[PDB]
Amino acid sequence: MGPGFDFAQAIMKKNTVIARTEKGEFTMLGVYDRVAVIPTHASVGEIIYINDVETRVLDACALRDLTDTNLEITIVKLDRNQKFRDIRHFLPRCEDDYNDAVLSVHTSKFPNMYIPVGQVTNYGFLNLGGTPTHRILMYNFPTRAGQCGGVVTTTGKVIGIHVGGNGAQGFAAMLLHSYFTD
Ligand SMILES: CCS(=O)(=O)N1CCC(C(=O)O)CC1
Repeated sequence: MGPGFDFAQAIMKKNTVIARTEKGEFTMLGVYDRVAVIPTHASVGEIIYINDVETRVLDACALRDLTDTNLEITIVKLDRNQKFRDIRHFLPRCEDDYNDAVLSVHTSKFPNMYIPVGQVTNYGFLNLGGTPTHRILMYNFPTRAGQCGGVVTTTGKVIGIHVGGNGAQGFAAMLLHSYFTD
């Protein structure tokens, strides 16, 4: 509808796949080469389905901060025959607050879904499903089951992936440039 939705669509159309684990179907963001991200509660194993194709997992790392606190991000390297467009230059370098974000989802249940979530707070600590979690972003939208893995963008920046909600607020794990150096 406007330039926020423009940037979100550009990310969805080239840098997302549908990931399926034994815990469900997730929006999955491809970042560069064969490297993608998914919420850690997806419980990625040795095999994952990517757009309904059986795919070997070459590596999966559940990220934690240097206090050994959950970040709710798993970085997955896929045995895929095709690379992602490199979008690492759209990742923030530091923790921050944002205005006018969009949450974008693409699954069998919710194809081509875009939600203007408005202002995003650097919330920090969250007890997420009983697990102490850091680097949480919060937005005042009543997000629902089916949206985990959704991509949070502003114009020009990919800032997080949706990991949970409390019925009135939604929560995303931050993406930082430093997670994807090589
Ligand atoms: C109003 C422009 S924008 O922020 O939506 N956007 C800039 C270039 C983006 C890209 O390189 O993919 C997609 C479009």
